[PDB]
Amino acid sequence: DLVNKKFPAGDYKFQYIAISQSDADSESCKMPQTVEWSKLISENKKVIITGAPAAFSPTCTVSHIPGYINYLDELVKEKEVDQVIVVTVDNPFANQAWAKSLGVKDTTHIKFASDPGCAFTKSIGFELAVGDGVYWSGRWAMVVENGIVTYAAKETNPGTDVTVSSVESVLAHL
Amino acid sequence: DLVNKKFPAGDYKFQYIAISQSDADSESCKMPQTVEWSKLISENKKVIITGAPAAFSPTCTVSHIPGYINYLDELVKEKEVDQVIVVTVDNPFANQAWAKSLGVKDTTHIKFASDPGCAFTKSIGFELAVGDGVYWSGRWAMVVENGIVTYAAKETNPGTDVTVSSVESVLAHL
Repeated sequence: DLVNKKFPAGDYKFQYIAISQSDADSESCKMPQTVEWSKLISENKKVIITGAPAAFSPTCTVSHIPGYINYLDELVKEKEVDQVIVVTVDNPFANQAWAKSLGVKDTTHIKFASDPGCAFTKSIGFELAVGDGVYWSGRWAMVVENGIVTYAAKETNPGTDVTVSSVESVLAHL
Repeated sequence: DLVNKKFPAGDYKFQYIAISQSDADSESCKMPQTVEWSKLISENKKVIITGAPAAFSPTCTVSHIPGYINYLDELVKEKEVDQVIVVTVDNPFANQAWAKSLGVKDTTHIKFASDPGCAFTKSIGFELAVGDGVYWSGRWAMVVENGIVTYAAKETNPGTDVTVSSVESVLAHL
């Protein structure tokens, strides 16, 4: 378990695609950006990551994620949170589109990260096995302060559950 | 190469989620279904399969897929064609959703199939390498008649090009 040890950034990366009003005002059709995990973390005092099995799946779309979009405001401003990252292993175009259908207008404090082939997610033991060796993210949530993991929980039944991974539970540790 | 041999179904299976008119009169809110490639082909006299790299990505979404939906009707009523399968490595929920966004109303003759971990597309050699072990599908088309590949082609620059994989080419070879 990763609680209160260093954040194991390694050299892992992710890709999200920007979403903005101000840009919307200024036309750009977005291609994926690449962030180093190590870079994000050592550039922001306070980060929330949560993992989701599959973009557009009922559990993640109705029951898990919308929560974080709602509390985004309380998170950034009251709890001093810096970045909230949503993680799936789904392509960053499908993650951007998913982020949109959910109501996200601005990616400055919220980002929908790909973890290509679950590399990162596996390396912390928070993946979900789906068969013939294919790996999705689990449903989980993680809090990093100062470069230290202060919170990290995995759902036992991600398919259906959203509990230890829920923005509420997260807030409780904030 | 794959043309003129028997369809290399082996024992691979894909997943999809249904869309329907009769079940709007019935409001069933579906999960994925499994289909053995082999059975699909055995059950069917004429199958168009096309593979695309990334769900909701610009070439896939704009230049490529619409064609196959555009001409869904002539393929079926003037070209004897039983099924048209769109293949990605994306999740069935992200696929069904992409489908609906392209304006699909029923899965009777079109199906957005997931080939998880690129397993099937790797086995035929139509994969696209994207790094760190990760593979997306390439941009490809293929026709299979009475259990045999009459047509199989792959784009060289799938990121940009909609040619040999176009529904125009498929149509020309039917």
